[PDB]
Amino acid sequence: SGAIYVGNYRVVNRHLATHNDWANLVWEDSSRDLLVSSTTAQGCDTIARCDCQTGVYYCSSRRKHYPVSFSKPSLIFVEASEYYPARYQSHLMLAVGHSEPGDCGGILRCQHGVVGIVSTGGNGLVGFADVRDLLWLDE
Ligand SMILES: NC(=O)[C@H]1CCCN(C(=O)Nc2ccccc2F)C1
Ligand SMILES: [Zn+2]
Repeated sequence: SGAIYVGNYRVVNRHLATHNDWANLVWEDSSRDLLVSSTTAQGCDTIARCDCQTGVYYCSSRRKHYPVSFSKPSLIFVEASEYYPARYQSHLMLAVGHSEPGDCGGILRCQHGVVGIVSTGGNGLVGFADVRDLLWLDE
């Protein structure tokens, strides 16, 4: 679990979104595993606007933050789950690191702010849904 709170927006993994998220829906994209909902309270997270490929992510299954080198956002095949059939997920970045399903939602941050959130993993890899191209999150 985990979310990004920026301005009047809440960013979560689409496969983990609540009834409240869907009733206050702003935008959702199955191919990216992202959903953004509106909030009443104001968010203070800073979204990074950069091409960084190094950062730090939070891994809930280990109660630790890990430094990672990650790939540029791209289409990556993702195995079928209870939430999606097998498909290409777009805007995904991989890194070598520990992840378990419950780790989705953990933030990845670089020096410039929030990069994205854990969305996939397994086999010693961790995949992150990029949020840096979503320029409208800021205003
Ligand atoms: N974005 C997706 O399609 C994910 C939906 C939930 C399930 N997905 C997934 O990768 N599970 C998983 C398994 C082992 C280690 C880490 C993991 F995140 C895929
Ligand atoms: Zn950066």
